[PDB]
Amino acid sequence: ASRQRKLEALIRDPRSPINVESLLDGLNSLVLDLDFPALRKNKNIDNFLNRYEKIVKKIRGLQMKAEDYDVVKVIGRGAFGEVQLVRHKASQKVYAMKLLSKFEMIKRSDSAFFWEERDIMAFANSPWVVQLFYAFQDDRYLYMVMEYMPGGDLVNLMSNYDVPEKWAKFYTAEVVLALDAIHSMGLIHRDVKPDNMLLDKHGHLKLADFGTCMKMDTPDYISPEVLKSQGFYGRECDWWSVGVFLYEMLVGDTPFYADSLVGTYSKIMDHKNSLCFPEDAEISKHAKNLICAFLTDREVRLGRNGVEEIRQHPFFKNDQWHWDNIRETAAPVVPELSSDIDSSNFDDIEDETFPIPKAFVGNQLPFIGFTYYR
Amino acid sequence: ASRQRKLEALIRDPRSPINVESLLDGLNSLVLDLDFPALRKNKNIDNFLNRYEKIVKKIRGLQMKAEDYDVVKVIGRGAFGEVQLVRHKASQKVYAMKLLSKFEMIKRSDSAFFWEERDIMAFANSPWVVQLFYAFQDDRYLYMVMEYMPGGDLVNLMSNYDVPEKWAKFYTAEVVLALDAIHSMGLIHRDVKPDNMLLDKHGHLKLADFGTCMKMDETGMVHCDTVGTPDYISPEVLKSQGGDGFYGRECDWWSVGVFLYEMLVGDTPFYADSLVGTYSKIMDHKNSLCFPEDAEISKHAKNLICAFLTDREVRLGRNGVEEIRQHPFFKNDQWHWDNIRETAAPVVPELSSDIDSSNFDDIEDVETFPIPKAFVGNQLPFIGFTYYR
Ligand SMILES: COc1cccc([C@@H](C)NC(=O)[C@H]2CC[C@H](c3ccncc3)CC2)c1
Ligand SMILES: COc1cccc([C@@H](C)NC(=O)[C@H]2CC[C@H](c3ccncc3)CC2)c1
Ligand SMILES: [Cl-]
Repeated sequence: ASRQRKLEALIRDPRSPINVESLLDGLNSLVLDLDFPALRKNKNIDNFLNRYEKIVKKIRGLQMKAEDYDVVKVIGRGAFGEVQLVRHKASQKVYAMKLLSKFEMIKRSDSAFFWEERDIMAFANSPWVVQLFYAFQDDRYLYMVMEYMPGGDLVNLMSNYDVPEKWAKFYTAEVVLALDAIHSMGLIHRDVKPDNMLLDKHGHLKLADFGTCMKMDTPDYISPEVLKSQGFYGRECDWWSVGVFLYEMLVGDTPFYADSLVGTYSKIMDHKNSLCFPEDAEISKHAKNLICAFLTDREVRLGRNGVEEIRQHPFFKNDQWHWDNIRETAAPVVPELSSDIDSSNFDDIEDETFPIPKAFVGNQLPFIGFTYYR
Repeated sequence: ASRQRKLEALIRDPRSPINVESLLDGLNSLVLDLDFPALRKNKNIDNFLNRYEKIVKKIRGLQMKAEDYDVVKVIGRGAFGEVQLVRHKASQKVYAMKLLSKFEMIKRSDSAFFWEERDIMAFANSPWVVQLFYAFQDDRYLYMVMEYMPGGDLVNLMSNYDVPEKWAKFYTAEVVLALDAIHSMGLIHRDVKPDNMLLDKHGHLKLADFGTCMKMDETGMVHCDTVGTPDYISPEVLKSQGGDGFYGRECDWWSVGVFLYEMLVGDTPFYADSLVGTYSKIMDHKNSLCFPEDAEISKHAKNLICAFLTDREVRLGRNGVEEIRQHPFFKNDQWHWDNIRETAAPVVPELSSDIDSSNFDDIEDVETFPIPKAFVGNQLPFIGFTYYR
């Protein structure tokens, strides 16, 4: 009764490794790993599969899958897959779907990063983090269905407008609160850049792409400790990147730009001397102060002693918004969109399986527990 | 919504292969089959086990297990295990626990029979079938916790009393209704005998041991398997196992013929010193069936036995149970067919405690799977066995 009530609660919990969706993943994965003619020479395997042949087919039909979605356009490419703008066929609702190749993750020794990515987007319950509605999988891919962000990213905005300081104040303030939310969850991002800052239908920021997230105990935006470490470091390394972001928005170039990557690496390490505001750049004293406060050695960097000292910096003083209502004021640039599939703010994009194994190799074991239904 | 409601129903259903207990069995079995040092040289396996190390330990603690029961006495022994009279420690309630060796089942190519046995005892919801409260498993055994029949079996009764025909009428009538219940569930028993007929606290029959149960076809027929203990097997069941013969519910009615003969006469109708002698007498039943001249038996009782102990084609119970029920032998002043189990039994057991096993005869180390070199899947056969009432 009491031991049964504890076991039933462990299964009910959406955070649990033994939720109902995880246990089904265990069954599916096992059937996929076992159902090959050479393995069925084992009586244990063949009998097991005969028993679970029909019911696993019936689950595969009932469960969510890629064929439930029409692909409209490819809106991203990454190391292990792509991002598809999709419409779910039944509901007719539009999402951004991220695909991850199982073969490549196993081939390139990188098949754990997606857990924190899934958890952040699923469970943050935060307006600064892209919401995940569904995670599911086939034999070839992991899928992550997310709220579509039709405003596009800060790279797109920056190339389309000269950003005045009133706007930069706003976007930097929204990045500060997004990072504070990530940090509050016990997480360092490690890859803060405009590419990973997206604007919703109302022109307000959310963070996406949590592939480099780690739970706490491109070279333009990397901090000098992260350069010297080559693998310890803390939340302060994200605050470096906000320093670089604000510089990029106001100046229009990266502060440690060079023709080669080695030139950039060498400038970043020499930041005390190489940080230099151009004499033609329209930038205030307070804005130079904040950038300089972020672009220092880790030991004395702004945000080391919490977010509060970032919030009371004079740069962020203004007549338009407060910190506790910023996301409910009018954004600088409302996207003008023609439809629920308008991907005009995203640039156009242009483009092997596991072998049939001789014995059990367990290629699906890494992905057991990935399925999540909101 | 609708596709989600179908998936949620499949999981809710206690009959389903993908109930919550089955899915947990899948996880446990997988961990047990994979957690060996040589297999963890695979990164997929090692990482998987690291992820599920703590939670599987926590499930093993929470789930029902053999250490939740005190073993009081061994009351049975069988091909693949034994029977323990047990007391559950927390509730203090007494059950009969049947164990089944996983090693032996795999070693001796026989690891499917327990499914129908588990299902019959769990789901029959019938006073003629022993109730199963819990099925669980460890790495070595399947366990089946059922209600304890402190009256013991009809072998025990027959050796302790000269059975008069009024008693034989009663026990045979209770067997007829038990078999009719099994047959109504789409099942042939194939091994009906006194050993498998137990008496509850009130001295009334229930069938136990469903290891030779088969599910019938849409034409009421069944495929060959298993036999041992030849005394009660029918001649079609003898002829079939040589070849690939077919047989139906009528083969259980042969066994009731043999039962009633044993109760009234006191010996088996086809007895011999060797098993081959018994087999030869059963096949020659037209000539070998002979009532001894000193046997106290009625004309009606000889009629019923003879009606059962014939060729399948003309055997009683071929055309349903009703013609068995209207046979004059079963006429009496004490019970009707619809209230038999609620009248006073011939022999109510007087028992001195909840652990009194006086109606069960006294009974007096094991080997495990080797540490495998690769994945062999020894636990895959037993996924879905766990049932909590
Ligand atoms: C590691 O293998 C990858 C495969 C594909 C993409 C990516 C990485 C670089 N890309 C991403 O994470 C996108 C995902 C879609 C997000 C989005 C949400 C809502 N609207 C528009 C975009 C924006 C980040 C990595
Ligand atoms: C095939 O591997 C076997 C392993 C152990 C036992 C058996 C066979 C011979 N034995 C059985 O089925 C028993 C089970 C307990 C029942 C019971 C119920 C309630 N009270 C007392 C006993 C009586 C039948 C077979
Ligand atoms: Cl009657």
